[PDB]
Amino acid sequence: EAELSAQIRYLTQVATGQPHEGSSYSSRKDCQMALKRVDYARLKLSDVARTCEQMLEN
Amino acid sequence: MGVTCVSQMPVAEGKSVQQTVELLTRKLEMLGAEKQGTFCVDCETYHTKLMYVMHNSEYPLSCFALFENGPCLIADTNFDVLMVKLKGFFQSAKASKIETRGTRYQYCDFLVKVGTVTMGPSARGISVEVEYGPCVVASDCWSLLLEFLQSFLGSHTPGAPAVFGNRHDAVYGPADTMVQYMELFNKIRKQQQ
Amino acid sequence: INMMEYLLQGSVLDHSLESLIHRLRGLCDNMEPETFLDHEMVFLLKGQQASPFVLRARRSMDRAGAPWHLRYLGQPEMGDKNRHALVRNCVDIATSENLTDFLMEMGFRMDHEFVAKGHLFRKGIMKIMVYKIFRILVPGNTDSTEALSLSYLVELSVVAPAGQDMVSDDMKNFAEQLKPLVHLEKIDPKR
Amino acid sequence: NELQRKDALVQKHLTKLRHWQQVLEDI
Repeated sequence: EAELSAQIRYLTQVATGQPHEGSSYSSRKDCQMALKRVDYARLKLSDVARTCEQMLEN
Repeated sequence: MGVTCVSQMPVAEGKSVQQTVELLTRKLEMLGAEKQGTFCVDCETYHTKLMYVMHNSEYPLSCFALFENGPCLIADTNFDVLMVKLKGFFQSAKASKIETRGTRYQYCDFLVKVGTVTMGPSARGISVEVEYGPCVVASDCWSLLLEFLQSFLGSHTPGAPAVFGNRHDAVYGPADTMVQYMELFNKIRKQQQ
Repeated sequence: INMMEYLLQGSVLDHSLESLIHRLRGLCDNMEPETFLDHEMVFLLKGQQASPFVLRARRSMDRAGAPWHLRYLGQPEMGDKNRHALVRNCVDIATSENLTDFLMEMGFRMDHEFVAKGHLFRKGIMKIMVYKIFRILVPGNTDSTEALSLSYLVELSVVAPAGQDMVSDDMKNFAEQLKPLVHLEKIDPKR
Repeated sequence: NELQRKDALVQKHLTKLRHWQQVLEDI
């Protein structure tokens, strides 16, 4: 009973009844952009690799 | 920002103001200048020493507060409103409003402004302003300005504005043009006729 | 035109400031704090009339390349349109860095100085600012500072053109959102 | 001789290309 009563008092000092409109969306978009930029790079590199591979072989 | 020279062209012993103005503008258009708008300059005096408040159409978001030999403020447009709030310590000194009006020409990094000075309804003088663009050091380019002024004026060419007299390596700023304008306005309001 | 300023004031003890900062971060817009630091001076001009003219001049010691700021605030209005905040007439001007000399040559005399240090928040058109006031002695130097009390001061401000109803109501609602921690009231400048 | 020069240089580009491909794939 001691612990629950203390917890209720703590909630009575931290409650305000508003939705708290912070968030973390922008940095997550930026990081996703960077990952797909790296993927583009990896695709083009593989293509160059295969054309050089086929020229070296005759 | 660039070096500026302000002078007064005499009425040339006859005719009217409009004839001298149109002769000067015809010479400018013959040289190769082109129209790019218009301009206006005004000034007001305040007293309880004398204070001067000036505006310029070239700097549309500024007000200049000047003393005869003291400092100079460059504030924003709200400054005049502050004067309206005082109204008990500084009278407006009526019958001291003067304006210069005209059009501005640009010819390859030069700015030429020829204007008429009015004591309200009556015009009694002509003012000529020449400003160079790329040079910020006063008297560094004084030779180019002299050559251009001799090009479109011949005689009546001024020389060595008194503001340049601080012979240092200082950077020319837009507050000096207002000192020159205040001196010219004082001269015209003194001579009259 | 002319503008008006609506003001609400309060104070908070400095041993519970972290909770207030967390709550303000949770309630205000999604923007990081600023942590300003400003020097302030008051100039007074004593003429023939009983009430002398008063002006305030501020300067930023933290960011270089910020112009000086003048401010003039009139007497509060006794009209019964808005009755829940201080409503005053304000004029504010941005000015170059030779303001003191020109003000002295007009005829103003300096009265007192102080240094304010705190945080700043924005919510809509509402400005929250929570700061601590210092004391300047030996006026030439700005490093001889001692704290004035054991509490921080909290300001809620809204500046808007004349008219503009239903603003003090929103300010009241935002103040009541902070009731268990800070109690903000309209208070007259006299005592 | 210039044929061998071209072959060697294109081989060098391929080796470094494979190296950076695996370096970027380790992410």
